[PDB]
Parts: sequence; structure tokens; C-alpha cells
Amino acid sequence: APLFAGTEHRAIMVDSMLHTVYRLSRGRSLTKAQRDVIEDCLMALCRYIRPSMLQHLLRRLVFDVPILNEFAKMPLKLLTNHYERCWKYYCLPTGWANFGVTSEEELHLTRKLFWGIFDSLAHKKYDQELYRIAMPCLCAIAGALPPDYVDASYSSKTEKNFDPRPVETLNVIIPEKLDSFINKFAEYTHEKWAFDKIQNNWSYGENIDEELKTHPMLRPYKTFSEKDKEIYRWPIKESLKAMIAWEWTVEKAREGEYNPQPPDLSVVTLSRELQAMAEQLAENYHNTWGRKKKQELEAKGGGSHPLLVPYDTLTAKEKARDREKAQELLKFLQMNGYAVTRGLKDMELDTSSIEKRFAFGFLQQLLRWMDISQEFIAHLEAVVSSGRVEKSPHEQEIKFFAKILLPLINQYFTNHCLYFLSTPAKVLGSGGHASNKEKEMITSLFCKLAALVRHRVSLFGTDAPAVVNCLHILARSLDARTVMKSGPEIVKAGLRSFFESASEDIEKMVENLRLKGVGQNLTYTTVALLPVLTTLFQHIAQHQFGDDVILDDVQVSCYRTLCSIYSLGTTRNPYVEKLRPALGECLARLAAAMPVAFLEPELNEYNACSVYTTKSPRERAILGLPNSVEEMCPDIPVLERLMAEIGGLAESGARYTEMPHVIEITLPMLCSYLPRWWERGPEAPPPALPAGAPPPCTAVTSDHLNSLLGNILRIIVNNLGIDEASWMKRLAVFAQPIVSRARPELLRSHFIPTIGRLRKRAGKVVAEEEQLRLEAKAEAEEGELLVRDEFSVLCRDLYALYPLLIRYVDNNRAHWLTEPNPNAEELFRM
Amino acid sequence: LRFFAICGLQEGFEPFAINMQRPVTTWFSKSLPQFEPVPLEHPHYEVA
Repeated sequence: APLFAGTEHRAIMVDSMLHTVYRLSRGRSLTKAQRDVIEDCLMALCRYIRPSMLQHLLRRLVFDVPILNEFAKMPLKLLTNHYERCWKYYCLPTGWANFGVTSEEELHLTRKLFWGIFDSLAHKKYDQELYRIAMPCLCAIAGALPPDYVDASYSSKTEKNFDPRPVETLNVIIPEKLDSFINKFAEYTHEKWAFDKIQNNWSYGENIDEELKTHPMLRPYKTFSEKDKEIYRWPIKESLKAMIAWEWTVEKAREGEYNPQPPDLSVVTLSRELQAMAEQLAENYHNTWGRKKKQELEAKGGGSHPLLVPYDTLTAKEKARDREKAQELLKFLQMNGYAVTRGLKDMELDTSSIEKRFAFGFLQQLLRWMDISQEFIAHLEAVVSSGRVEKSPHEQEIKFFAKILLPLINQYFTNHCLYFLSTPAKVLGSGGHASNKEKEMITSLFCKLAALVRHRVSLFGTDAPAVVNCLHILARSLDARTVMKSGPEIVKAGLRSFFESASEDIEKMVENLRLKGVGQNLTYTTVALLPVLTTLFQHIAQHQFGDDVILDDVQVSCYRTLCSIYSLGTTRNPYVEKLRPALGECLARLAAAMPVAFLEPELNEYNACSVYTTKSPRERAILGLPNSVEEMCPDIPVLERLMAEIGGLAESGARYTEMPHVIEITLPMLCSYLPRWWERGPEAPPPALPAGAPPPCTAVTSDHLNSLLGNILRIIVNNLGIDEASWMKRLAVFAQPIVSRARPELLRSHFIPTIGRLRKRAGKVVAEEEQLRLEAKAEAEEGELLVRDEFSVLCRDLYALYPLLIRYVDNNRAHWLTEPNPNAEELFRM
Repeated sequence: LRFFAICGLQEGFEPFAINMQRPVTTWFSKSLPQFEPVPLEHPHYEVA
């Protein structure tokens, strides 16, 4: 098989081989081992043949696989591997290196394959093996399809062994006006064929033998024989009768207008409706032609027609042949005055390229299934409340939603995250950006999934992790800025309701924690809400969506969430002890994302994002908003008080047991609050300062960050050597971002003493190790574990402090090298 | 050099023209079309 790479020259023979092997695989009277061998051969061949050469096999699979019978198991795996290997060939605009780029026909076949498989699986009953084989195939096809691919042959009708059965042209009647056009177009087509004969250098003669280069039937229409005139007319009769049978009404507004004298047809250009006319008319030509070759297949007792595949499946180059003649007929109707009307089902959709994008339809289907999921979840809740009814009328829907949609969403919105986040101004991804409608649809999907899982984690059971992961992915793919700026009130209210419900659930969890609904809220908030809320806040902060998303009602909800998480700091329950890390991470992300300096209410007047500025005093009384941002909630100390408390504790030398809340909640929140407001307060790069702006709404300077970093280092130093301290790594990770603003004085003030202490401890432990070598057996065996534990705690302390030092070194190594520093040299020695 | 000391000097890298008595001669891609013999291995054009 590896030798088949680079066989573009023998493309016909390679295609024939692939078709033959596929037919053999679909063979009766074959043993299991034989079938396995054939399938292995097919997979090996497709693993090395260039993606461009597998187009005909893809065409056959597009017709065979959607059935999802027992013979579709191997085609599904073949397609999975093919698309997983050649996804670039289809997705990237440039294509795959040295292989080229996909064609419109290949992309159309891929989309048809995806949707056929999706529909068949949705309508099929649950089958573990079938679902396990089909989900990867759907994921691969979706990942290969470009998100914004628009199907040129998009057919809202999407009508339909193959059915070559055409319409009943012969039984349907033919108007006399259409018969007049039939005669005139028979004359025209004879003149066209005479012109073609002129191109071929074929004159009038006694026979059409090639060597004579003549045509026995080349004379004017008048002398044209009635038999041959009828022969020319008969195809025209059948075409027009097909049009009548379709209920296509033809109106003759005007009248129709040897040496060939065929009037030019290039003068008239087919409209979109006339192009669809010709599309279906040529499709019927192909269907009649198919009925014929079916007749010779029946006569032969076997065989299959190579071009039996429908027109849409057929490559455009093959279409072009009958394309020319069909469009000729329609155009001649037009300039003969015959305008044919159908009432196209795609006219209502006109062009709507955005609605024709693949991602648009995918999201539409996902939202419809979100509604279906709401229905069956409500039914499940009702039955588990009253009446032990196990019929499960939506069991198939449940299995589909949990086994196909969730993994499909997980992979698709993981792969195409950049497409949904890019905007016309900034193109984050390779090429193409999601439309506002697509962004709104993905936001609606996220909100609907969150509402579905709300207080219903147990209902999903083992699929709850999948739901939570999908929520994470959607939140990281959410374009909240654009959705909130220019979006429907429905989707905006959906996002606002998500935030409001999150705040309410957090409040209930906090009050319960400080002391079946209790269990429901606790498990839900711990498993789904807090992780998802943290992810959403982190995404907003990273993409700078805070100033555009967290306003008005969202700002109030975030205020409540923050002011409750912080209020959860005056208790000591074991439950609080276990849940503190997650609350601290959530609060840190919220502080990063918040557009209002909630620790500096005194300067809130200079903030254009604060609700007290966005909403007039007449508003904010319609709601329950206090009179002042200070009273928003007064349980969070101001920045000065918090810094003073942290510094006092650090100097006092307290331990984590004495400061559980400050180390796990307050400090992580400050490590995100200070960096955000340093960029918007005094001492920040003023490129926009010349533009008329008010004084900064914050007083954060590099001094604040330096003091916080020093305090964190002092706290870690104070807690050095403790047997158990897992908070050290979290604190170091949270403090890493604020190290870029550390002052040069920090080296000598904090780092040198800390690393000196660590070096002294390491020396002591190594001395104990050497004395252990001096010891013997029982003396050696014991004490070995003691020095092991000492080294373990030393390694914990080092992995807590060194990452902070590395960032500090990177930001000062240039200065140290430019100007030699004895303190830097001492640090090197340590 | 403005950043050699910060990165490269201690790593042991040497300036490209450190001990050259004359500036290094340079060539540029001049966009003036010129007639040249058809390459014997040209991927598209062959002369017999």
C-alpha cells in the first residue's frame, strides 16, 4: 500500500481498484476472515492514496453509509480515518501541503455525508456499537468541514436503491404554445448541430461517416424531414412535459424569433430561478437516462452504471455536459417568450449566505436538540417526582443527546474556538470569522445547556462530567462582547439570567455552608456552577470583555456573587475548609474580570462602567440598588485596609491555621485585582491620556504590587517547614502575574533572605543524609525516612518559591548583567 | 551591539564579523529581469 502514494498518473486505474475492493467488501457468501482481509486492504489503500483521488469512493460512501445498516460499520471507520488524516485538505483555505486544496464538490459531498449520518443516527434506536463507531466519524467530518462553508447547491427541498424514476412526461399534457416552441427549438437545435458540424468541418453529404466529413441531414428546416424534425422535437417535448408534470407553468409573453443559422443563446443569461429550472430539468434528463441504463442493466442481468449517482453527487465537470443542453433549452424558452415559474422553496431563503454556512445549520440543530432535551428532562423530573413510570418515551433522545451531541459539541467547539471569537477587526483564526448570528446562537446554546444542568446533575448522572466539559468549552468559545453589544434581547436576557441564577445559587450555597435542596445546591455549585463560572470569568478577563459584558444587571449579579464569596470568610466549618480553594479561584477570576474597582469605592465617580454612572438615579431605585456604591456591600474592606491587614499579619508571622481565609480568598483576589487596575490607574502607560479623560478611578501603583509580593513572600517564609501546606503552590501560582512589577529593592529585602534560609535548610538535610551513611542498618534504615520527609518538605518549599524567583530574575537579569550587582551575585551563589 | 551582552556573550556566541578588518560584503536580490540559460533541470520547460 505505501507504494500507492503519488499515483496521480494512473488515477483511473487506482479509482477502479478502490471501487472493486469496496464492492468485494460488500460481498455475500464471504467468511469473517475474508471480510476482515478485504477491509484491511481498503483501509491500507485509503491510508496512503492522496485525498483528491478518493473522491469517487467518497461519492459511493455518501450513498451507502447513511443507511447505517450492519454493512456501514467499516465505511464509518474508513471515513473517520480519512477525515482525521486529511482534515487540512478540506478545512484550511490553503489546503494540505503537496496535496492541494479540496474542491467545492468534495466539500458538498462531505456536508451531505455529515448530515445524512446525523439524521440517520438521530432517528435510529440506541445501539452501543453503532453509536461508538458513528460519533468519531461525525466528529471527524465536522472538524474537516470549514465552519463557514456555504453549499453552492444548497437545496432546502433536499428530496431523496437509487430512484431513476423520472416524472411522467408522456402522460402529462403539452400546451400548443409549448408545442410551437418545440418545433422552433427543434429547428434551432438542428441549426446548432449544423454549426457544430461546421466546427468539425462536416458539410452536407449522403452519410455521417467520419472520413467523408459530411452530414446527410444538413439542410434547411423546410426540407428537414418530418421524421427527423420529430426526432429533434421529441426530446424537447419530453423536457417541456416534465416541466408541466412538475406543475411548472410556462407563459408565452412574446413570439419566437445548408448554412447553419442558429440564433445566439449567449445573449440571454439565466437568472437564479432559471438556473434552478435548468438544474432540475438536467437532473430529470439524468433520471431518464438512468432509467434507460437500468433497462440495459436488467437486460444484462447485472452490472451497475458508473454515472448513476444523482446530479448533486456528480462532479460539476460531468454535470457540464447535460448542463449546456438543459440551459440551452431554458434560455431558448426565455427568448421565445416562455417564462417558466415553479414557486421555488429556496426563494424564501433567497441567498442568506450566513444562514447557509455549515456552522449556522449545525448550531440550529444543536439548539433544536436543546429544546428537545429540555422537554425530556422535564418529563424525567416529573416521573421521578410522581409516579415510577419506566416507559421512558424519550430514551432514544436521551441516548442521542448524551452520547453523540455532547462529544460532538466538545470536539467541534474545541477545534473551531478561534472562528467563533474572531471579529472583522481582528481575525484570531486562520481565516473566516463567525457572524453575529452564529455568535448569538452559540451564546444561546451555552445558556440553554447551563439552564438544563441547573440543579439536575444527578439526573444526568455519569454524563454530568460531559455536560460540564461542554459548558467549559462553550464558555471559552463565547463572544460575550459582541453578543451583548449588538444582539437580540432574547439572547442578552438569557446571558443575564445565567449570571443571575449563578449569583442566587452561590448565595444559597454560602448561607447553607455557614449554617434535599441543600444537597442539590451543594453538589451543583461544587461540580458545575463554580468551575463553569470560573472558566467564564477567566475567559472574559483574558479577552477584555469585562467593560462590555459586566454592566447593569450583570454587574449587580457579579457584585452579589463576589460579596457573598468574600462574606464566606467568618466561618470555620470543615466544608468551608474543603471548598475554600474553588471559591478563591472563582473570586480571583471575578476580580480580574470586574470593570469596577470594588475595593476603591471612593473613586467610583470616575468610572464609566459603574452601574451608578450607567444608570440614572431615577433608575437604580426601580431595582433594589443601594444609594451608594459604598453600600453596594460594605463587608469587603477597602484596598488600604486590606493591604494594611495583610502586611500586619505577614509581619506578625501568623500561620495558615490563623489565616485560612486571607491565604485562600483575599490574597488570590488581590493578585488579580491589583494587576488589572494598575494598567488603568496612575503610573500606567498614558497613550490615551492626551485625549480628554477623567482622573483614574483607582489609586493602584507599582508600590501596591511590590508590597503585596513582599507580603506573600513573607507569608511563605513564615510557613516554611510546615509538614502539610498545599496552599503554597496555589498562592505561588496566583502571585506569579504580579511579579513583573516588582521593584529592584525586593531582591535584597526578601529574596536573598528567603533563598538563604532554603539553602541553609538544604545543607542541614544533606548533613543528616551524610550522618545516615555513617550510620548502619537499623540506624541507617530509620532516619532515612525522616530525611526523605525533610527533603520532601524542602522540595515543596522550593517549588513554591523558585517559580516566583524565576520571573523576578527574567525581569532583572538584563539590568544585573549590564551593571554588576553584588546582591545578584550572592543570589547566584545561593 | 545593543543586546549581545544581555544574551549571547555569556552563552558563548561570537559576533559574526568580530575579527574582520573590513565590513562584510553583502549581496541583494536585484529585481531587474535578465536573460539566463534555461536550466537543464527546469521543472516546467525543456529545450531539445
